[PDB]
Amino acid sequence: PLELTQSRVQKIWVPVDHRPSLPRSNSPTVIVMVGLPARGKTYISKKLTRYLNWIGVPTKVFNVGEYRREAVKQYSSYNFFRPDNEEAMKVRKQCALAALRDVKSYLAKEGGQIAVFDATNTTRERRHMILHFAKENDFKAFFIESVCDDPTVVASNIMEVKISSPDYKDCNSAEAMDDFMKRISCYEASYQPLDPDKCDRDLSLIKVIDVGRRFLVNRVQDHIQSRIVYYLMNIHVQPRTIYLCRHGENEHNLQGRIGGDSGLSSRGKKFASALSKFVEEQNLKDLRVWTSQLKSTIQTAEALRLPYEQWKALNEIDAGVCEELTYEEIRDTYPEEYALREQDKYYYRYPTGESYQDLVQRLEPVIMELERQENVLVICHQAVLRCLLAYFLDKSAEEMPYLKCPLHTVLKLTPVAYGCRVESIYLNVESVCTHRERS
Amino acid sequence: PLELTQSRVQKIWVPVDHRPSLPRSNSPTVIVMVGLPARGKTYISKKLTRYLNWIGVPTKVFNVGEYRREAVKQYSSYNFFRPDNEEAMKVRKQCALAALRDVKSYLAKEGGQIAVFDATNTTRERRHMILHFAKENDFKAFFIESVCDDPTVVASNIMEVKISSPDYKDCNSAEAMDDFMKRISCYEASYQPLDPDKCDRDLSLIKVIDVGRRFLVNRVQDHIQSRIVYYLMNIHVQPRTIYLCRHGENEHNLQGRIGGDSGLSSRGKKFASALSKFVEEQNLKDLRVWTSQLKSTIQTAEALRLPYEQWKALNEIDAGVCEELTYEEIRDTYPEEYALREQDKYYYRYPTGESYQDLVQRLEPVIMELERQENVLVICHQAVLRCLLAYFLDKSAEEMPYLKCPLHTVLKLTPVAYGCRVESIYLNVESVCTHRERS
Ligand SMILES: COc1ccc(-n2cc(-c3ccccc3)c3c(=O)[nH]cnc32)cc1
Ligand SMILES: COc1ccc(-n2cc(-c3ccccc3)c3c(=O)[nH]cnc32)cc1
Ligand SMILES: O=P(O)(O)OC[C@H]1O[C@](O)(CO)[C@@H](O)[C@@H]1O
Ligand SMILES: O=P(O)(O)OC[C@H]1O[C@](O)(CO)[C@@H](O)[C@@H]1O
Repeated sequence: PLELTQSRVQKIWVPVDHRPSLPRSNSPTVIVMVGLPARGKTYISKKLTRYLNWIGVPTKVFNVGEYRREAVKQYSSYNFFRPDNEEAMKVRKQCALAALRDVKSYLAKEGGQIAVFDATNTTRERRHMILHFAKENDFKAFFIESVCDDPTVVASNIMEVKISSPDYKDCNSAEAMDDFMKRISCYEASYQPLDPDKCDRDLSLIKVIDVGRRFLVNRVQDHIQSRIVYYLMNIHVQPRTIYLCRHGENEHNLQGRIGGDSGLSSRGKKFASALSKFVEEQNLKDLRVWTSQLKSTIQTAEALRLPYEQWKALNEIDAGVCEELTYEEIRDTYPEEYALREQDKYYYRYPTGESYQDLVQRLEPVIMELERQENVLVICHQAVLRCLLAYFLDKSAEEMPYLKCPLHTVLKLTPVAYGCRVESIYLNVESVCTHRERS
Repeated sequence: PLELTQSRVQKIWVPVDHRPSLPRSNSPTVIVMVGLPARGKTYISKKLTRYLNWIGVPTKVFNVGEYRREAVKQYSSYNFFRPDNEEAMKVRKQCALAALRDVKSYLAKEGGQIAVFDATNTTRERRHMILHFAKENDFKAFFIESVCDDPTVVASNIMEVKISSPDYKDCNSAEAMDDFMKRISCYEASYQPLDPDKCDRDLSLIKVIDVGRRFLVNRVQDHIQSRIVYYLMNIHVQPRTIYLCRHGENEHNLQGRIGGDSGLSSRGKKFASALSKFVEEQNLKDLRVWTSQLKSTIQTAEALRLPYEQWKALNEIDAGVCEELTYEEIRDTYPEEYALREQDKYYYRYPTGESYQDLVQRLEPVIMELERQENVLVICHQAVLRCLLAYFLDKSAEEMPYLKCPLHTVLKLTPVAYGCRVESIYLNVESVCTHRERS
């Protein structure tokens, strides 16, 4: 016995399945957002979902407000949110129940692992109902409460993403701000914060206090909750810029060879000088510079005359047996391998090498550190850059291997609202094109 | 410009240092343990130090009680700890100040990065003094308080590691327990828990409540504090067993070839059957089985008839250009490389390959998951096993590449007191010997 076969795309050893003539073919989690409006619940929901999906955990946000915008006509005022508004209170409950119905369908019938229930969930009654829903559907419940009553932070959220909401199209900036403040007040009487000391002692929760200055963590049940908690503790909303680029053109680039540890070409050295001038012109307070352990990124960083840190995790995707070969030589020596990759570029593993899937797992610590840091310049490689960019730009596993990241071009990332503003800066130095479109 | 050279041992690209005829040649942290006696402060101190050293952060514990045992004669009773004991109170303060003096010498003059100050530090006055010491020496201060008043947990700590203390050699189990309870009571009046709400609002701290059921986290300043917090949140004291072994003997083992993805030899298949019988005889509640993505570990797990999980992080050390070669062929084709490895086995990086140092970084997520889990069987490879074992057995980077991990032998790890009890179980199946002693 013990007969195994290696799967063609992913290169995984599986038992040879000599299936007879008639062949036969862990618990999901509901993340409950808790808190008054303008407490960054949607910011947390979106960011956490972006991270979880990128690491390979299927996650989806269910925002009760969007179910409400669908059911109700155009928004008039805070009067809709009044506790004495009998009709709207019924509508709002129906919307929450409709979102939960879609949560059940996502987790039990669509292969989803995490459902982020993005609502106020400010009352114990609403949360008791969510817990009942979770228990009878065999879903785990994990609560994330954001507590911040700083008026500057509240006003900043209203100004950055609330006033621009479809609800406030007919309102001006000042009356949307005034309406939203009244809207928050509608929730303040009934608001029962999480109490892990007495009432919510058995609940799995995190209390994010004053934009992540302090945390109350109670009863973390599993791996995924522990990961979420770690992530929430590393992220921040301080202003910053992320610059991402590849090493300057190398000798392998000129020969159309993949992988290797070749040095900068004459043009690559020219880009490196151009990059130093660019960096200088950005006039950044304290820039952290990260490179791979491969020569071409280190030579590029050397031109900056700035301290830099080499990460083995930033090294280009390992092509295994195909290292230092041209794509023509890959097609002619390994035709089966070439066609398999073309068909499934994300999951395809090179023989004795890696997949984009392996890269994501390697780059997880890079992402966690990028979150912690304020200004960073990452000098890396084509496949590495695509992964990092897919995380920041919320791109799927399927689109990730095809993202355009040309040589001698800086990608300037500015975190704004619920994403990244991406600015491209070509440093006017010629190079070959290493981008290959799908077939 | 941009001229680099690759360092012989570690394979790091560095600027060619054309040093002239006259060549010229981040803040440490004091971790402050806080809490009454028998609160697992020494358990936390030792475990955290073991983890931090293993990941490459030089860490040392400074236990004030050991400075006291050195200054004072043999221990008589709790009377030494009385608040009205003027003389012993002076001695105890002197001991704390002597430990801090050694903290300063470790962090500022010995290249240490983290000093774990293991004492009660129960008063605000003592903590104010530690903060003053940290501020004037330019050290960061991070507080770890353990709060647990459960009498079962307190009694268990006294029974497991207190009664066996050199202090209680002349006392019997019952009178050591009675003396220790009186000793704790000496500290209870003056005890001022950390107050991150009002008084300790500006301090960087973690409050570990009821053996890690709940956590209060305030003002995490840097990377290392964030890592510590994550680690404390993943560890537990629930009873469990860790079984570690290599895959059954493979075809490359028979040929004396390194690396590769060869399958089990006839003896390797025999071990796999023997392992299944062994596993069955252990009568474990719920065993998690982990393998690498290499065929030989998967074939071994296949014999168990148990579900298993494949980790790419458990794949054997990458030998780069030396993969699938015998050691004789390495010495004859790459003599410089062979001698360099022999001289510096931990830091040595194989060309286009890895070092034991790279393995530790890869295995960090494995260690974190091993901590979270209760019963686990890890079927892996020689170098991978040495790293994991060095973490559990608190072995240095220098000794790690030489740890004996023979084939067809299970290493049964039982966490007891402040370490691991290691039991070896040879499953009576012959194999070749792949262990190579130093030169
Ligand atoms: C761009 O629009 C934003 C709107 C809101 C936020 N935000 C993010 C947090 C926040 C919460 C926990 C961790 C990190 C940030 C937060 C808050 O605690 N209170 C109000 N607002 C908040 C950020 C951008
Ligand atoms: C083997 O001797 C031990 C002595 C003490 C412990 N211990 C560990 C913790 C503990 C604390 C935080 C996280 C994990 C464990 C703890 C405690 O909160 N209160 C009393 N004791 C304790 C374990 C073994
Ligand atoms: O992105 P692709 O086409 O999958 O391949 C990535 C390749 O691109 C390069 O960065 C250069 O073309 C190589 O280092 C790497 O092998
Ligand atoms: O432990 P060493 O002697 O440094 O080398 C590790 C080698 O041992 C093996 O496990 C077998 O000898 C190989 O897979 C690996 O290359």
